[PDB]
Amino acid sequence: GIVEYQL
Amino acid sequence: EVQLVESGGGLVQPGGSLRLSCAASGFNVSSYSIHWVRQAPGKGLEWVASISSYYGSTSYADSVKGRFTISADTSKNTAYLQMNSLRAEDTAVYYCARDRVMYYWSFSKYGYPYGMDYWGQGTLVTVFNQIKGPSVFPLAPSGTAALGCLVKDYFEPVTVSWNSGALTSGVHTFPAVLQSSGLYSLSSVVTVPSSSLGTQTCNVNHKPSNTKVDK
Amino acid sequence: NNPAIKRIGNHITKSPEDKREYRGLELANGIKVLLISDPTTDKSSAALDVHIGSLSDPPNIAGLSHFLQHMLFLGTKKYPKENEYSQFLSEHAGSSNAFTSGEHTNYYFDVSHEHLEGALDRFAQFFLSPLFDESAKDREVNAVDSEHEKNVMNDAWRLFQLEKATGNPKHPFSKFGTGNKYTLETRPNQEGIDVRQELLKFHSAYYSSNLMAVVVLGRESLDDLTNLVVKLFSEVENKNVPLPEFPEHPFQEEHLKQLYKIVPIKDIRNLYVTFPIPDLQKYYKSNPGHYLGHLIGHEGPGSLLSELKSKGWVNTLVGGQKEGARGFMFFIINVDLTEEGLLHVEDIILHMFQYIQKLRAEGPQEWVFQELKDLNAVAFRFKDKERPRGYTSKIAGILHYYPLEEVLTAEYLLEEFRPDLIEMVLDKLRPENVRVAIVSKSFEGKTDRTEEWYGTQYKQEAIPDEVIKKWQNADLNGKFKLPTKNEFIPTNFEILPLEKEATPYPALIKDTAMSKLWFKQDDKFFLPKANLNFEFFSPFAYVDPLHSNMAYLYLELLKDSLNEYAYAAELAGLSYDLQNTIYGMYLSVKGYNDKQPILLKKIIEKMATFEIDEKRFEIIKEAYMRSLNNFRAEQPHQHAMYYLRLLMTEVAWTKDELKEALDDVTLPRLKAFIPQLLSRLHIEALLHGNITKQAALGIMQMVEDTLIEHAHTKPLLPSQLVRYREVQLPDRGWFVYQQRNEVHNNSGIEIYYQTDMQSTSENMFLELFAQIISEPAFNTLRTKEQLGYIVFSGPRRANGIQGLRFIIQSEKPPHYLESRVEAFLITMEKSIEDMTEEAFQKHIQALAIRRLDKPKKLSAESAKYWGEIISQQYNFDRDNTEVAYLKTLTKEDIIKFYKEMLAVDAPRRHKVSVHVLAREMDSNLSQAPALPQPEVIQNMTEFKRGLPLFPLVKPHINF
Amino acid sequence: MTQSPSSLSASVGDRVTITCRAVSSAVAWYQQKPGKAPKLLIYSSSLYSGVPSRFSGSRSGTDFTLTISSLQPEDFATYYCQQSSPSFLITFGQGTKVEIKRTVAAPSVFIFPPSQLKTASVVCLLNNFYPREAKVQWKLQSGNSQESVTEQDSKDSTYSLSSTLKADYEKHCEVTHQGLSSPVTKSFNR
Ligand SMILES: [Zn+2]
Repeated sequence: GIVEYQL
Repeated sequence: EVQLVESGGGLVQPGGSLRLSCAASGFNVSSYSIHWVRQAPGKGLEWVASISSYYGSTSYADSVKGRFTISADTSKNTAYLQMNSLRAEDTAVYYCARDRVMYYWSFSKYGYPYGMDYWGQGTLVTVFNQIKGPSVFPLAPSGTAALGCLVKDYFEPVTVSWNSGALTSGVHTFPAVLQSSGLYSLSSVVTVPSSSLGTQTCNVNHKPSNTKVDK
Repeated sequence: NNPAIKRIGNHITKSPEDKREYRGLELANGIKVLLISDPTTDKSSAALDVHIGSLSDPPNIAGLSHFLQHMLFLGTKKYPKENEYSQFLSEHAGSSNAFTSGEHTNYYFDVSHEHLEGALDRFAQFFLSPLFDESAKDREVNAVDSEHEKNVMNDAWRLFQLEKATGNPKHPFSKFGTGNKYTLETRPNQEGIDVRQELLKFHSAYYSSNLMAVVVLGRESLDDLTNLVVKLFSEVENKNVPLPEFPEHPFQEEHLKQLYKIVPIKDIRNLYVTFPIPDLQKYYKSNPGHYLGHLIGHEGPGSLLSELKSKGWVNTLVGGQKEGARGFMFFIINVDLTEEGLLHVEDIILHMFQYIQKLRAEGPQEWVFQELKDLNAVAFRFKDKERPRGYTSKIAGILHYYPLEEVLTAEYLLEEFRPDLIEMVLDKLRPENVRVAIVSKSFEGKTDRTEEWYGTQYKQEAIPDEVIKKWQNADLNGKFKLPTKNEFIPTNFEILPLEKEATPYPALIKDTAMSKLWFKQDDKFFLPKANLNFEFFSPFAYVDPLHSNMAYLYLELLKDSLNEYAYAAELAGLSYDLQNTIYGMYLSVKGYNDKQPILLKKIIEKMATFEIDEKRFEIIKEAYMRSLNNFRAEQPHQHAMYYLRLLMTEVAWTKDELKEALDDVTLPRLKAFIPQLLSRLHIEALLHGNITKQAALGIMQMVEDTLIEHAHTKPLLPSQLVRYREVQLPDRGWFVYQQRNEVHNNSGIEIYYQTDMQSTSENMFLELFAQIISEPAFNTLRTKEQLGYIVFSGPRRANGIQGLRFIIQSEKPPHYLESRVEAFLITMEKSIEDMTEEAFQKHIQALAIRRLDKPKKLSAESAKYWGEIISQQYNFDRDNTEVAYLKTLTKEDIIKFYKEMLAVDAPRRHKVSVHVLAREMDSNLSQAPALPQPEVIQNMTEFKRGLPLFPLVKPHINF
Repeated sequence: MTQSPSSLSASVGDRVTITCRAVSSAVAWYQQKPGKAPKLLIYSSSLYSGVPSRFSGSRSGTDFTLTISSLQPEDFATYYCQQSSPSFLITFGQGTKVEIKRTVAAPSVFIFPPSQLKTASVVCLLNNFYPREAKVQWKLQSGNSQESVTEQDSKDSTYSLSSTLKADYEKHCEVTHQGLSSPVTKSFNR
């Protein structure tokens, strides 16, 4: 396949 | 809206230099590639130069490599065409055009003919050895009779009308043909009837030598 | 017209199925705004995104932007009370959340549609004038410290920060984004930095209206939303701050062709290949990065993975572009490593470059781009209705990168095929730019370096330019071929007319000894999609730890084989997930209803006829071995939730018992298990969406005839359909199970206050009480006392029984966390007796609004029905019945419930606690009550034997 | 590179097909009216915006074809094919001029004698005829003279020819055209 409180 | 304006078109001669400028309006030269396409008198299209201001690579045609130089000024939105050593072949109409798409990768191994959606109206360059005034000899008519003028030996577009342009029926002003004398020569005939031998009363015009002949 | 409005964009392009209305505009102070009007929405929502991230932190105060995010919530000068914002939303069925990336700081919230303005007003003050109170500063700094603390042993964060650390140290990309107690408090106290004015200065310097984007979604009309935004946001000052761009790449020449070997926390094996590429953001419409990724990261026949996996070096692969920031991006190819794969790393990378050259030899393909463009068009056209809260946040972030008229369509549709740009990106994917990173615990004791922030063990080498040109001279592999045409691409988007005898809730259309088919034709969304849910029941799935392991491996091996085939289907908007439960197997198929019967059969008859590749079998098993072992490195608060579920369930096998019996799992024993499992089954299904009644009956009857043929499946006895019960705790009792997380330096605790069996009376008793203590729990335990970043409160439901649970991750011992919760519970009861009847009623309506909120997506509605099916209560009209009962409750109904069920000296208090100790642990406030002496659970098996087992909840419908 | 035919003549409403020939595997098409800048028609099969749907972009093997389904009076111009290649290069074709087809007409032929010169110049006029092809020889020798032809008249869509022409003069014009019965001649010699 391909790529996809704080981050 | 998008528009391209050429400038710097004038009369010049081998050994001399000339620089055409392409004012870009409605977009940035920074993104699109700018092209220079010239058209010789009477003949088809010849691609001369092309510059990609983004990827910074230029491309010239084999017909002219050492004599022309392309350049792009980013913030003033202008592409130039430096022409410093000119032949007689260079006498043509020079258009500037852009890519329809943005950031065309110049180093492409394949060729992708995206169109050139916007062209300028082009500036005319003319390369000359002499500017002479047209010698004008007449012609004699013997139901309709063909009268006219002969514009021999002028040098490049000559303007011919008939009676202040009040006569516009039959005014077949022929295209100029370069004689092997290095000179241009055309003839402008117009058909009238064989009942106008009365008569109701040709004006040659060539401003490069201030010539306004009425024979 | 309006001086406060700079411009108003034209028609915002939307899907023809989208019945919401959109208006885009730009304010005088430069704020880009999108207004969404949806008259059906129960929960109005809004969001603001600032184009400033952690890349703009001061070089000394790392993660100042992150810290500022936390601080904006804790008060503004117009609304000075510290928890005014959080309290208001909680009292009006709303929530709130935020995050801080490298370039963005995104704030968002939802709320009852009637109170959109009241919340938006308080939300708008975040940018006008924040208090930045110091007492709040010195408290919330521990929340940031605790938030970073739970990530120190996370293998993801350790690698994420390591990549940043192995670049140019002065490039902003190498900064520490999160921040901790050291960077925020300790150091600024040493060097003497007034952290508060450093906050105030950052707000006025970067939080300018220039770099802001607002999205507001409400029931109000487009014109009224316009007035509301220009009233609260047109005042936001404009500093005209230039958008921070970072043109020069963090990975320049000296960072290229470098090899990294890293020691992880878990027993994992990964290979991380990376390439530096320019910011491909402006080419988003041809999207060359997504194109090259789609082919590289492909999983179909002839793909890079299909070869790298079929020789046992890797099981999963991820390719494509990685966003860095404005000015630079990455192109990555990450893979899972096997035991054999770790030894042949450089040959893996070779096959990668062999595939890259294959794309170079054949060049760009328009047919590939076209079907991508086509599928995206269909995907966008029939896009599921997004939940208001998440919708406004997503858009507000991309409201910067795109024109107003494109924001909805910008990242879906593709217009002009640009192969020339595809060449450029592919040109950058060459061996002289590669950055390799190997993650394995076979590197422990073989490292020099240590990443400062996480303590990551690694070392930097130089890839022998020996090895570099072998990659440069990659011969074209014959097994690598471009994808064939996608046959799973849907063509029939026809919406079948609503049947005459259709039903509002699922109906039992088939009831045999083997099947129990629930069916409901879709009446609310009308998209060409269907939700197929199957549960296969068999007592031989979980009768012992051995059969449990084999059921897992069986389904894991089945999914592994179907992967190549089912990949083209997933791209075509048709996916499936198959996993084992404690009662058997669970099969779910979702997506376009066109070619669902095609995929469903290729699942079932492949399932009934499995032919195990033993090469794969011992790879999957070996992965399962490390999977069970890697639970030791999970979060302490997760270990707490894991143990409680083990305690209160009649039958449940532990991780240790499983991996103990895993060595007893051989291939012949496994293939003697599959027909044994499929020999006798019970299938209960829910088919929901664009299908008729006979369509659903045909789907089910087709599934049986396949199992009956290839597995000779016969029906189970009704006697054998038993489900596990929950351990019944004794009155006035307290049990404590204690363990220790060996990896994380934080503690964890869960406190289960078991109340009673699930019923309309008891549920709304619990749900209302949890609703009232909902905000104060977070405010008292985290905002004020700062026990930990993770503080959770709410109902627990398992095996038909319920109760109130608290979950806290901290660095304090769990026994202190115990006292502070009990001290908080006395604080709550006193807050109930003293709150007004209108305050109490304000809470009732909130809970009612939260539970009457209609599903937006098809699968969202299917989830609730399936939730009533697997729980076997079948209360399809549950929400209406219990909300109606909820509004009849009064203060003393709740008080009496507390004194009986939850009070520290309640007659029917049933309490059980899980204490997960930190890696290194032994053994102003309200005053905690004296607690009874806790019975310590030493053995779980003997624990369960001593207590009764609860009844099973009676089904709402008699069969 | 090489583009055929060089010139084409059909009435309005007809179906015109112009073929370009080939390395890259695509081509563009431009329309240019006499004197003014070239307009883009087709790039890549797909046509440019504003360009009528009567224009078609086709490709059969190594040859690309521009096709006007129903020819219009405003479509009478010269069409160039343009190929973009490697090394950032651009090549055009010599072009194909599409002219108006009409009934064959006979040329009104006159002749004129050489104030005067002072260098011999005599003119042979061929006025208002169709088609353009004609043959003019003099009372004759090799490459003594250039011959000039006009473009189609704006009213009757006809042409006009003037075959130009002091060592033999003062010492002493048959036109073989299709539209005439047999080679006619206006003859005056002194
Ligand atoms: Zn945070």
